[PDB]
Amino acid sequence: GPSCVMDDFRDPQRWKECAKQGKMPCYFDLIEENVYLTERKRMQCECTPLSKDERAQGEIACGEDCLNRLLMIECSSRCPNGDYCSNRRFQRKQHADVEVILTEKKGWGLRAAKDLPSNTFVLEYCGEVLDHKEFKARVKEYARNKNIHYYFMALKNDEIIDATQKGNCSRFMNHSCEPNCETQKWTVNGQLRVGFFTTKLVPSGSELTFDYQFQRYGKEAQKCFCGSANCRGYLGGEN
Ligand SMILES: Cc1ccc(F)c2cc(C(=O)N[C@@H]3CCC[C@H](N4CC[C@H](N(C)S(C)(=O)=O)C4)C3)[nH]c12
Ligand SMILES: C[S@@+](CC[C@H](N)C(=O)[O-])C[C@H]1O[C@@H](n2cnc3c(N)ncnc32)[C@H](O)[C@@H]1O
Ligand SMILES: [Zn+2]
Ligand SMILES: [Zn+2]
Ligand SMILES: [Zn+2]
Repeated sequence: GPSCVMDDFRDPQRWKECAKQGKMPCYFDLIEENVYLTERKRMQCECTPLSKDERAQGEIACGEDCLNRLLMIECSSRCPNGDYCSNRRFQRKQHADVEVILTEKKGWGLRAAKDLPSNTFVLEYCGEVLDHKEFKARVKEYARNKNIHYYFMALKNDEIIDATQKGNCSRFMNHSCEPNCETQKWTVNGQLRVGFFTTKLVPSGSELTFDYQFQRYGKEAQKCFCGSANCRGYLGGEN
């Protein structure tokens, strides 16, 4: 099919022109962090600073043993490893090399541009953060408009991320009943964010997918075309 790279979305003019020719997805507002529709001392880890030779050797500053990494909290600028800290991936946009592609029936999708090792950070899922009332309001709005794609993601109690109008290329990852990625909820400056992380080695060219768990709403449920042997048949939660 037709494909495009993440830089292609930085030009709002070349994009809208590309969209008309079915060589890029529909236009949306690109944002680099969540936008809270309604608005609702710090502790650094105890990792030992890495030596000049240790970093050169290929040692990880704030690796698997980091106090913050083990609670899925990112370190701040005030980390003892400073610049070298590998636990600031959201804040530094340390995203994987991914392309936006057209699938057969699922609309647009994400694929690995290179081989992606297991538990690699893909993309932060950014959008407008809604409460339970605002979310339910917009499902009815989107249903009335007769939208085909829905871009809701559960963040926490009374916080749902909506990437329908505003977000980034994370909003193109499709559901699979047998996924190669998962969601991980991460704390940055006392605030919870959600990103996609590989659960296995994704070969270059392979579509990136996660298991979208979300409580179903309404009578009609979207059919699943993920093509897996164990396909649940529909997107979301049991009922
Ligand atoms: C981020 C992401 C990745 C991959 C995915 F597959 C998804 C899917 C969603 C998503 O937001 N789905 C919506 C959840 C709320 C209920 C929505 N229903 C759809 C039909 C029904 N009617 C219009 S109705 C009222 O006519 O029954 C309402 C579906 N997000 C995804
Ligand atoms: C967050 S959007 C993903 C990007 C979407 N394909 C697009 O073109 O904008 C989720 C929507 O994509 C479609 N979708 C995602 N995964 C799917 C799947 N496994 N089977 C069928 N449709 C899927 C559904 O219409 C769903 O509401
Ligand atoms: Zn640390
Ligand atoms: Zn750190
Ligand atoms: Zn499926």
